[PDB]
Amino acid sequence: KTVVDGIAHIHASFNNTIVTITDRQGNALSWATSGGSGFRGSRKSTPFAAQVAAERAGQAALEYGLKNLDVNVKGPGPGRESAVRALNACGYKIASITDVTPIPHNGCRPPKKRR
Amino acid sequence: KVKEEPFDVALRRFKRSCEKAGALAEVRSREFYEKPTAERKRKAAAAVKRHAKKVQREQRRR
Amino acid sequence: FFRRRRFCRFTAEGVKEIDYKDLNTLKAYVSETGKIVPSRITGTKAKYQRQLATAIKRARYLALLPYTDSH
Amino acid sequence: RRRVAAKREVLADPKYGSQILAKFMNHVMESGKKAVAERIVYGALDKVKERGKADPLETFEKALDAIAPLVEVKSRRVGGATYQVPVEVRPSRRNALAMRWLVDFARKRGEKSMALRLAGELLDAAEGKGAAVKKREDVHRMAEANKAFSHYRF
RNA sequence: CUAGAGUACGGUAGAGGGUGGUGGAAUUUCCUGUGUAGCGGUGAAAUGCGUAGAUAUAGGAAGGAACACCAGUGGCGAAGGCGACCACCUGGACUGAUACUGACACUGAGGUGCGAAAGCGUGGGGAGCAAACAGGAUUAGAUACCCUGGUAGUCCACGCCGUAAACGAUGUCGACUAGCCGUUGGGAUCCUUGAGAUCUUAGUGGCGCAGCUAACGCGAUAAGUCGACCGCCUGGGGAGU
Ligand SMILES: [Mg+2]
Ligand SMILES: [Mg+2]
Ligand SMILES: [Mg+2]
Repeated sequence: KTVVDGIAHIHASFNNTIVTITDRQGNALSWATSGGSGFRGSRKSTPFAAQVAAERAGQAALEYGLKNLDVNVKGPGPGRESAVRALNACGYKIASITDVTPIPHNGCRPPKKRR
Repeated sequence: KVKEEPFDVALRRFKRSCEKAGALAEVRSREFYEKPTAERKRKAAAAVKRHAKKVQREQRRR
Repeated sequence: FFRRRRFCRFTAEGVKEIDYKDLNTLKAYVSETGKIVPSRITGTKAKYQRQLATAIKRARYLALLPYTDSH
Repeated sequence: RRRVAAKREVLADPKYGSQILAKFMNHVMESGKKAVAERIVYGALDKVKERGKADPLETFEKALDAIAPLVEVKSRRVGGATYQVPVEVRPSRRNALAMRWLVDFARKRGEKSMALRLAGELLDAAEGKGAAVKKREDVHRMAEANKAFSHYRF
């Protein structure tokens, strides 16, 4: 199966980082997470582990081609920009980088403050 | 939004354009609800830290 | 003194009742993302800054100006 | 802690004409028994020349650089969480790490005729099947599980 | 008689009220495609959720409440309070010119009103959050902090209750007393190009001389110098019982 000019989605929480390679149609091709690379704890939240899972998604994406990538970065956590430098390391032409961030204008109220 | 030409240039044009827009400190203040009295402490302490900064700099401007 | 002249962008002229129609004016006062600028950056007088914020919120309602880069 | 520490130097080996071997000789001496330890280091030097035709300095030159490591951990605690950080070993330090690992595994070799214990250690590390080489590479494997803590809370 | 007080006339500024209407971002539940092994959480874990196809990701539908940026020692209101946009009714303040009424004023025991939030009654409505509660963890012990869930409530209409660190810990009203730097709104004068200038009222801030104060500290928005009326205090517990 052959598709080109895919879209890379990056979801970065405070505890885990999930990377997914899709098409313009919004269909899953390859997903890879920080916990699947075998860190599982305080090591899980590091921006180093957002490079291990980033390239591993970039290796099952060459099953279908995808010589062009379009990056949407989403999340507050660390490894927010370290994952982009681990994309063209596999040899992918990155066209444009775009922030997507859910910001409520007023929104529902968040949980209470820790003590 | 950052388009592209080496790659290290477009990174620093993106790390900076996100911060110069915002939406990184605002996310960090969505994870605990402040009661409106505690939001009147930011309005109180920051107004003191601005009017005192206009006067402490005048000692440097002597 | 760029923050000084933009105070005179409304006070030197007799353009006191601004409208939500001159988009060539309003695009000078909107950032690249979509959010509205402060008044210590333009340096406009606070009579007009309040009057400037209404003409944004009406022009935003008529789909003449976006909100965010999402839509 | 005002920085004080100057440098003292020992470089003397007249009967062979060497410099690394004299510093290695000091890691074998116990309680100032220098003349005892001198004939054991030469006693394990000639057995290599008995074993291999090459000059046994170069066997010792090769056996250092397969026991000498590259990176190692450093448990710098943040003050509320015990972390470990893989750090680059300074080039001056990395000589003495091999020579100190080499002697301590010679003493648990468990042979007879003590100079034969150190003889077998310098033969293995030109190949890699020594216990010092196995102790070298295992600490190398500890750094990559630690590699997540390289810069971040480090 | 017109200096207090009130009226008539222009003119600005405002999250001041009440009654409807309409938005966009985000959260959740549901539907559908792709796709396949974990997600979530934490000093670290566990309870929990997962191939009976989750998280992710795209499309759609329904519904509820809050209103980023502007936004500020900034405004308005008698105080509590009040931030999306528009219509709809509707109160008061500022500022200028000018005429009129000619002391019509001040305070106020009793009495009358408006009273945050939690709570209470009948009816709606149920997104998130979350006392009570349940489980995991920590712990000599942990009902607690931390974690996963979760009900009354928070929301609306009508009625009730009347207290708060209801705070400027300072009753309302009137008159005099060196200055300087800010800021909201409004007229001035002024050479005019001003990033103008100075003066004057109505607010709202930072320093400061006399003066007062046990001291700290206030200092034309007095705790300074003086008037008019009211409320209240008399060692600590016992007891605002
Ligand atoms: Mg010291
Ligand atoms: Mg109050
Ligand atoms: Mg009181």
